[PDB]
Amino acid sequence: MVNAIRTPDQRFSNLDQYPFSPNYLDDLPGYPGLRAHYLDEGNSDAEDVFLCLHGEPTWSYLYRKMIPVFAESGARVIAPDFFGFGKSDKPVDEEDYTFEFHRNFLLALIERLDLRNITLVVQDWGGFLGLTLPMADPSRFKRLIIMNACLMTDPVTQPAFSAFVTQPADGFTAYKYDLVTPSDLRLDQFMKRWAPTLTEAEASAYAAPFPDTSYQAGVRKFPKMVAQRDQACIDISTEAISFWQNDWNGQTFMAIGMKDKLLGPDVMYPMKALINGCPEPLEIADAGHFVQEFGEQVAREALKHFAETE
Repeated sequence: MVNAIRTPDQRFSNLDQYPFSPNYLDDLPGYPGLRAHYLDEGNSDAEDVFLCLHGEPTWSYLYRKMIPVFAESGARVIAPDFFGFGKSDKPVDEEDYTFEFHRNFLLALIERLDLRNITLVVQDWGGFLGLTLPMADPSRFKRLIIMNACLMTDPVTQPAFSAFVTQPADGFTAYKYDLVTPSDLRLDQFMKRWAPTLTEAEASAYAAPFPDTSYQAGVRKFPKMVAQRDQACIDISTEAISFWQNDWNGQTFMAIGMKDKLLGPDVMYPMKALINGCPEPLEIADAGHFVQEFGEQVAREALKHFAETE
């Protein structure tokens, strides 16, 4: 029912280091006629399940270095693409994209696949949305691996989760400007700017999902949602703080990309205090916003920390 377009499959012909088979879902409750892509790697009947959520403006490709490490530890890996990203259908209207549009999609995915013993792996929007999921069904979640992210609550409740929007000028201000203003937005270039270590092939893999601007409605709406938080988003995110502080009783691992001008130390330490039982954060000096690009390290250390308490 919701007007959407689909990226030609040929756009993903030569993906660098992405040998993962596609899986799709078009029968989701509340999303009729919308096909959703997701990766399901590792033992299908595995007990532990890593749920890797991507942010703005990437896709499951972002976890390409972490998936193998998780799979080889004997776990199942689910890395879905949000509507408007990767190989999932992309609604053409920005107004179709809301906080609950993406959040309800995650809940639908979880129930449809009946995922349990989940180790939530989040970052950026994967965290903004992902961190509000456990409180809706606590029994399905076991662990959490958090990288540069927080909760989209109001400024009074947590000034740290709003301060980065305005300052500094070369932080989120420069980020959002690069995404919502160009007539001809080239994500391969944006990524090389915000992830200086990407190779030419890896950068193009982030542009692959979008042939032209009409495919980028979800990409233009995400940054706007961080700056303009609607009531549902504030109430939901504010209620999540209470979950992480008093109700959370699972293992947690935190990694911070120190060179991140958006969600670095300024945001992560206040986040660590809110998460009950959150241990000392692994600081990755050379890492920026897209911490997953230095993902093999994070994955190994996380499994190490978790394994020690198994």
